[PDB]
Amino acid sequence: SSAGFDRHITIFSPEGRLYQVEYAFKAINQGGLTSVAVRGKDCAVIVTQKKVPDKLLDSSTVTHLFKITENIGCVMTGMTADSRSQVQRARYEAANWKYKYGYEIPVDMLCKRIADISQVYTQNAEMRPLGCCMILIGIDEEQGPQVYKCDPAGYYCGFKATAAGVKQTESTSFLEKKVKKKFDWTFEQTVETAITCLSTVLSIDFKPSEIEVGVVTVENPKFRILTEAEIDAHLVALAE
Amino acid sequence: TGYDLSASTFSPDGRVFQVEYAMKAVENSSTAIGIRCKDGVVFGVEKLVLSKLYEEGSNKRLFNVDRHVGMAVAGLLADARSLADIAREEASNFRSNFGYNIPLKHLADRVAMYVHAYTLYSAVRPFGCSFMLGSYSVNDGAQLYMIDPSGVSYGYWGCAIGKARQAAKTEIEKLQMKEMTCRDIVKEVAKIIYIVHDEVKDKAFELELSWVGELTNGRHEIVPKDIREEAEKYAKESLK
Amino acid sequence: DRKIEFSLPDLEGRTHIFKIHARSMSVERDIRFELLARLCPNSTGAEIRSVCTEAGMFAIRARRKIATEKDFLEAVNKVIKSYAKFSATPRYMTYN
Amino acid sequence: NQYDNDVTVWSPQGRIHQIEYAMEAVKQGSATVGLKSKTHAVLVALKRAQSELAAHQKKILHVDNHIGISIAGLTADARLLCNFMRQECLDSRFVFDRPLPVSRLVSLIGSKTQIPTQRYGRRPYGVGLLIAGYDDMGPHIFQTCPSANYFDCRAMSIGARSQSARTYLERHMSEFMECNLNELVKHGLRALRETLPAEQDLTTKNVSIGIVGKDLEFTIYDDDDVSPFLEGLEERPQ
Amino acid sequence: YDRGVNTFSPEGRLFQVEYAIEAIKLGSTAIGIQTSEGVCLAVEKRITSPLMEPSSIEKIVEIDAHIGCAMSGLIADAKTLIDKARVETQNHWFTYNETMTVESVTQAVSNLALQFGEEDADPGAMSRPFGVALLFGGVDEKGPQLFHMDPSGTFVQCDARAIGSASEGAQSSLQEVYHKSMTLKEAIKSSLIILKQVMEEKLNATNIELATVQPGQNFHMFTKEELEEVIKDI
Amino acid sequence: SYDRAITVFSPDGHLFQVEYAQEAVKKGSTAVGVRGRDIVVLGVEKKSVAKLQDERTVRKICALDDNVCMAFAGLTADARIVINRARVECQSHRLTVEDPVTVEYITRYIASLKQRYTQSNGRRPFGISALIVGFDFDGTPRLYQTDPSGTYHAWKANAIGRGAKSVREFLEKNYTDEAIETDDLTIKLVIKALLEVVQSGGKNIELAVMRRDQSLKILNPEEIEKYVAEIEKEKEENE
Amino acid sequence: ERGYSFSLTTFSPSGKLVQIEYALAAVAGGAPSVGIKAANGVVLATEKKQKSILYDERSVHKVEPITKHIGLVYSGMGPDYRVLVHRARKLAQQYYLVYQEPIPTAQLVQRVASVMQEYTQSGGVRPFGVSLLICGWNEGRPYLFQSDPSGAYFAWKATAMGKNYVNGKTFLEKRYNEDLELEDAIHTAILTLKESFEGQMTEDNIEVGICNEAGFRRLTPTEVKDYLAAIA
Amino acid sequence: GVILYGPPGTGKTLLAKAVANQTSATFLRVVGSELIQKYLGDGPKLVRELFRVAEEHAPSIVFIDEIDAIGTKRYDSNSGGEREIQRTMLELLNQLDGFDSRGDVKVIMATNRIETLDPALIRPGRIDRKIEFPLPDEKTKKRIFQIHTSRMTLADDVTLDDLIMAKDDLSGADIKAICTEAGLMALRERRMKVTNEDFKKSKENVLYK
Amino acid sequence: SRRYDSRTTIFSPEGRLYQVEYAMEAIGHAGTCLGILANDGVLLAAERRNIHKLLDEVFFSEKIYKLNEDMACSVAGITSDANVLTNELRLIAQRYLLQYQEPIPCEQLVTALCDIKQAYTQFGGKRPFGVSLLYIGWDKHYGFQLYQSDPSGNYGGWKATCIGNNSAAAVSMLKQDYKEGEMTLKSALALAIKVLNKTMDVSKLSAEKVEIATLTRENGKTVIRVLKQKEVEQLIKKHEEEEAKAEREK
Ligand SMILES: Nc1ncnc2c1ncn2[C@@H]1O[C@H](COP(=O)(O)OP(=O)(O)OP(=O)(O)O)[C@@H](O)[C@H]1O
Ligand SMILES: [Mg+2]
Repeated sequence: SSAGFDRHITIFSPEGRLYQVEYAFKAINQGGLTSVAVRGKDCAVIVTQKKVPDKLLDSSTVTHLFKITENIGCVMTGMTADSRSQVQRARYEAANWKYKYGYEIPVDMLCKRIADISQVYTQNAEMRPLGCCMILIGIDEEQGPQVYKCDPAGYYCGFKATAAGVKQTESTSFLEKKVKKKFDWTFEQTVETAITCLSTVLSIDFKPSEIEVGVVTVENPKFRILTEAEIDAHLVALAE
Repeated sequence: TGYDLSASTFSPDGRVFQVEYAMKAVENSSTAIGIRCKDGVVFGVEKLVLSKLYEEGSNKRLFNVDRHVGMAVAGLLADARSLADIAREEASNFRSNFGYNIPLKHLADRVAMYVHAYTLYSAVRPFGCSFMLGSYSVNDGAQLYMIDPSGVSYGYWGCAIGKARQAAKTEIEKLQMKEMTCRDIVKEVAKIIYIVHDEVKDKAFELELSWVGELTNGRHEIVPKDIREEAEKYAKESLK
Repeated sequence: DRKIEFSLPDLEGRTHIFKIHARSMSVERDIRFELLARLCPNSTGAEIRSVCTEAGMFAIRARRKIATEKDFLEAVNKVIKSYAKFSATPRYMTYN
Repeated sequence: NQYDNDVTVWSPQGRIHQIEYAMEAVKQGSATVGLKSKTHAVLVALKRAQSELAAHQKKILHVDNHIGISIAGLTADARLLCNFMRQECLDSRFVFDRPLPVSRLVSLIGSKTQIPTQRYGRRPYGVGLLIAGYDDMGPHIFQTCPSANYFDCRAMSIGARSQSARTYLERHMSEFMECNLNELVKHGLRALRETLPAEQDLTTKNVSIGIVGKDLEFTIYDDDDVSPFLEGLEERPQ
Repeated sequence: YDRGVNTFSPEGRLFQVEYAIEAIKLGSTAIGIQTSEGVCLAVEKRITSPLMEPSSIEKIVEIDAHIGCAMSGLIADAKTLIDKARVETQNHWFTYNETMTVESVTQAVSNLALQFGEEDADPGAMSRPFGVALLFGGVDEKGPQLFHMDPSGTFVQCDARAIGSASEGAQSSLQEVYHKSMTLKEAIKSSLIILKQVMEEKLNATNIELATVQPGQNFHMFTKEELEEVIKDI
Repeated sequence: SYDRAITVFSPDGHLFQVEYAQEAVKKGSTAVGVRGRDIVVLGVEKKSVAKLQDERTVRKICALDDNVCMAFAGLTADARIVINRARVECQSHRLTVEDPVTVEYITRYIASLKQRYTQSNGRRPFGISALIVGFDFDGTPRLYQTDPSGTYHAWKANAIGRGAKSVREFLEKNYTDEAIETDDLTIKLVIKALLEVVQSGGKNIELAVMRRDQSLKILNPEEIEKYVAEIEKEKEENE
Repeated sequence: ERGYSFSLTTFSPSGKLVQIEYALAAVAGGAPSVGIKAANGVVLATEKKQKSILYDERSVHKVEPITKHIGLVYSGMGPDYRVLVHRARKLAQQYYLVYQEPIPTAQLVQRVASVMQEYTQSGGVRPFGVSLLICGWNEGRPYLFQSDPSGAYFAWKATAMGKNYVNGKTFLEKRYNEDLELEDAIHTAILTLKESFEGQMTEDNIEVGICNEAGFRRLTPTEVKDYLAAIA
Repeated sequence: GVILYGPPGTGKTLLAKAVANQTSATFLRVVGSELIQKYLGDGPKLVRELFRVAEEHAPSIVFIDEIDAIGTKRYDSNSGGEREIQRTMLELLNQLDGFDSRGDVKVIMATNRIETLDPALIRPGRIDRKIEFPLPDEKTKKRIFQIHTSRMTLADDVTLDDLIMAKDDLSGADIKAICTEAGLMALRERRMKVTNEDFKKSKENVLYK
Repeated sequence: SRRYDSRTTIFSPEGRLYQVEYAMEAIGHAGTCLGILANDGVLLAAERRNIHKLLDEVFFSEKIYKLNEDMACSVAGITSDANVLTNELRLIAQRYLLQYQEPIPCEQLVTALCDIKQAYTQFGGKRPFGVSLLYIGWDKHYGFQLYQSDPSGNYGGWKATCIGNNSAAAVSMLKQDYKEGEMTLKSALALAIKVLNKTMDVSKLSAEKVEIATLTRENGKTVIRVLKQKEVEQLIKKHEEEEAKAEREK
């Protein structure tokens, strides 16, 4: 199935495939964490888990959520250093767009620019294609909430319910089963579904100190991170 | 085989092998610990004497990055000195550009990005030094950060690097460092380094201690000689 | 326990091998082998044995019963410098 | 063994091999010794020649009136580094108008030699510099290596068969703290004579000497004026 | 099975340089002797066919009015070194207005021997070190001086040198016929005797060439008129 | 900006790229050349006419300048660039020192270029061997031969290409003073040497002669027939 | 930094370029597509399929307008398509700046093919993995063209690409002619796309583009549903 | 030892046949394509048995043809991979120059791709003579045409000179092919003589496909 | 980095260099082209390959390209490199005209293109051009001319030549039947028709499967014509009837 240096760099194998890129997809799973994103009628929610195995480590600096812009938020999975570098590039690109065009940048253009930047690594034979994923949420005028996803191969898309990480398949299956019912979506319902998805996929029944939640809505488009108290409030309201 | 010769080849299971080899190069360094107090941090390094010819004070492993920032290194000395130089130049550049002393959350990030830039391409090799940055400011308290050669930096309440890192952190966790001022911490640091590295492994060694915090009004410097004398005099009592 | 190494003969080895391999033939009384040793810098004992046999064959070729120095010169100029596209020593001195 | 053909490749044990081979290369040169007293720094070198009809190779180089060096390895890289040292010291003398302290110079050499050990298709420098100097803090002895890792020492000896000299220097360390040049040089020569077979020792044609002091400029002695120093040595015990 | 141009050996050696060192055992032999009277240089030619023009090939070529050079090994690439030495001596004369010493020329030309490289440079010299061995003779302020250079870049002063394919035998014979109170005539006679003893073809007045330099006159090259006089009385 | 070593030293001390180039030369067409007191004659063989060629576009003898000519053996792709560079350099020498270029100067220039071209980065060595003939100023006819490693020489009579050893063996036993007494006798000597080589039956020879007076004089396939006939008749009469 | 500066595409002992063949093999596994022209305009039809209901089918598009009267569709790799689209847009812009006229179709095809060819000879790179279809309407006569990873191009009356392209070409052989209208062309395009389509064809799994002498545009899902009905 | 190399179809096996006819010793022939077996360790066994048979008879001649066929083509029927080829090679090298007393056996080898086989197999002391067979020259072309139509009832109209340069670089086998094909074509029409047009069509039939 | 290199410039032990050889083996397949001249006018004949039932047939030319007012050229091999080379020599001709204000002679243009083509076989480390092509033209220096190129770099003048897959048979038949200085632009067409009939396996010579281009001279025009499909058919049938008559004679 292989002949020559197709296993070591990015050139076509005889069947028409290339493996140096689909190796990154399984390099994603090295972190062992999962994140979920849900879009509602007028809001968008990002939820993830966090694990602190030792008491000596300072728990205030292990967040995977990042504020790309006052209106656009993101979550990362995979190797940490690559995710940090991609965050840096995204910040610079958004600021440059604001400088050049005089108005705020749409989320889809930002995702496209990032994917186009990432596509070069799988074209030349001297670089390594950065095994880290990408999820962005934002609010757009005349469109409402928007949730987009980007991958190391350069394939970006726009979803309604997404999961990234170890448990991607069954979480997507559960989300599909829930969304086929076609019920009305409000803020509390979206947050409850997002939390219960992870809760039933992992079967933990966790505490208000082991997850992180970010939310955006059309009342204050600023990206905000929920404080532990109100997270506990949703958690207890979920359990009747 | 051959998947572990370049730094641009993912192995079939999806991970990079050269960086792991750099890690294994680090694990043979001696030891270095650092813990933060109520109003500062304290570093501690045990330095082995290879032969009697060398002079005291040779090849210090406790570097002074900036006027209020200190560094402790472990690994290969040459790469450590290069990293110290690049961090020093970066800090001076920041002070010239903006106009005040750089915070840790920015300097540590910049050095981490520069280190991570050397793990993608096949024309350069990954670094081989793991190091710690410490500081104290009146408006921000005490700050401690640790950076590894793979390009990852975290914040800690107390950390150890070298051969017996886990053995040291075992007695590190027993301490209630959250409360006391770091005037009595020197004695316990001396005690915790004299309880490792059995005399069977090596004959003699020496202690190097740093100091920064509000006690010094922001300056970073070596401890006075008499204080270290008293500290080691106290630490010798573990023979009981 | 021991790792004896066999390397290509330097200069005395070449003259000594010539003397051993040519001491049982009908040759002229005043030939000097040191020059022949100087003419083949890096070579093995096998090529020297081949040199001797080929010089003898050149003498037999025409009619004579005793070889001369010209025969040895032609043998060296044919088995060392013309059969050089077919040697193993350039790639086995790196042991590959 | 494919982990042996470049300076970029990391071994499974985390040991690059090209640096180790350069450290192997530096051991092929002739032995040399260096040491310091309270107010002087003295280094001694043993020369070598191929045939009896050829002059002995020169080992001690003059860097500046307060800095001298001794080499071991291959001569081309040694000359390149010596030229760089000359240039840096002259530039410092020109700008700030003051001698360059030894420590800063050694740090500059260390930062310079580290660069080739990281790029692609670049080799390290094979040299064994021993640096002797005098400064505001007094005498100074330094040793470098091809791995861009300098050491600060009070007495050292490197080259081929340097171990016995190191043993002698180590067991006679304290006596260096009080004596003056007259017997300090004799101690250095006694150490150097230890690394030779039992046939030939010192005949004034194979030994060079270099001194720097508080009020004495860097001075080199070779083959004619060494006789005053060489006389007064007891015979090698049998 | 491929290694870079600069690569160290398990024992401390460089690969390209060792090969170049052993590749000069294919060239002609050449002998140089130094005496307080002057410096003598002699070399063979190794004519292959009767249709040669023996005057076309030459080994001894003068660098300046008082410095001569003899080359052995390959000959194609020694021209660059010779031209560099010429230009450098002329530049020193132009700037300082004097004649530069032999040792300075040798150490100035030896700096260029080991600059071959494959990465991070302009074309320069791609790989091969030079593959020539050079003998320098001259008369400077401290008398007559002879120097010998090596493809590794190491130069050293000698008193009697022989380089080429017949190096070791000529050196062994030369060690026992030399003293420090020679004259030029006996030096020339000894060099001729050695060359006759080791050379393959019969010696005559067209197979060899010789040069001598003295403090009095400048670099002088013998011709086919006075060359047979020193031969007939051998 | 392709920079990588092509020519390197073999462990026993040889540069295999240069030897491969020489062996590539050793399978070209044969070329021969001799000089007299006033006429210098050089010829080529193995024309192998396919009665469909335009002979003016395949000539292997080119005129560098008024008093110099050159014939090459090897692969023809690399010849014309060396031709062009030599023409430009020899014309450039005219704007400086006013005297015309001697044959020695241009031969040294070509040899130096060839040698330098085996030292740079990412360049394979040239693959041709050349004979340069000329009657320089003051009337001293001479010829030189250049090699792919960059070593030129001065000879009296040369043969390069396929089957050169036999031609050289024939020439070194036949080149005599009286054999060069007459112009037609020298041309007959060249024709005899070529005919004693690869078959080349009278219709596969192209010769050119300089008389140290004017430009090249390429001779049509008519005088060649007369010379061949006279040589054959003399050979028959001798037998 | 620096690249490699040596070609990764070389000649085999049998006189063939291997990498181009492997790129064509990768192209053959893409989504199917069809293209027809009949005397009045051109029709481009392509099939799209989201993996699950979670994907938003109105977020991205397959058919993309280079300018007011040029259309382009692809078959093969996904990410490589956008680079070519962007380059084509740039090239049209320089042409219009210089000549102050809309670019003719043939010139654009030639320039794009030149770029794609140049991308297989330079150093340290690998060729693109897509096959393109380009359509336009200039000076009355409609034009249709097809590119190739090797850089060559052809002019066609009817073309099928992607999976089972041989069956599509044979089917078009027995159906197409030289005198129809855009509506019948649409009908036969949907008919031939139904050969390898899914079980049920909805108004959102298919993208259709039409060019006439009024300009290029992409059909909205409503009329696509109208065309899907009353047929098959 | 003696080895013969050159381009294909130039007369190596023919010289071997002539030696076999003239000689008086027992003659053993084996092709290289059958030195590779389908199990493990069978190849060395076969080599050992071959030289044992050649040794135990008498003064003899061993002829091995197309050796390079073991290094060029690979077969899936081989149980091992490429290493058992190496084991067979090591066995052959031992048999040529082992430390046992060889006796009285002569070895002749022949191939047309000599730039691939192992240089340790051809060193002096194992193979001492190397003979190159070049392409035929036009004098030899005329001589070959004279040989191969010696007993053919050839008509007077034909001329060999025209056929000599029919192809620029034709080898020895093309001559025999052309002659035999012309003979067959004349045989079809129940004739005895051979005309020009027969040769003219025969060359097109044999050369231009 | 030196592990992944292919070394597309070095020599070989046997003297030759492989890449140009492999390119020449590649030019063996894929097409057939030939050229002939003996008097006023020179003709090129090409075998069309793309003969599928669905081709729009635009651009008025398949393989014949115009390079100047009086220069035309065919091509065989990979078509993309053909586009590159044709575009490359077009501006060479134009820049010569710009500098000298005189139509460029054919020989100089061919030599310039061959120099560019040879540049890739000595340094750079890139894959060579796998294209060989013909040239036909007229100039005041030597009247009418035909030339042939080569991926190796060399060239040469000719009187009648073929390049395609069956070039051997075409060359043999050409050298068997030709006359020097008599063939007008009436017999050359018949000769080319017969040669193509022999080389291609398909009989009856479908008129859509061949392409003919002729160059003739006028007072000041030097007209290049691509004769249409309305004149090939009677030429073919005339060849057929005369061949049948000649065979019936025997
Ligand atoms: N020099 C020659 N003299 C006579 N006949 C010859 C000669 N060369 C070739 N032939 C003819 O060609 C035939 C081919 O011979 P043979 O197969 O032995 O050649 P080969 O070159 O050794 O073959 P291979 O390389 O394919 O093993 C011979 O049988 C003979 O008919
Ligand atoms: Mg055979």
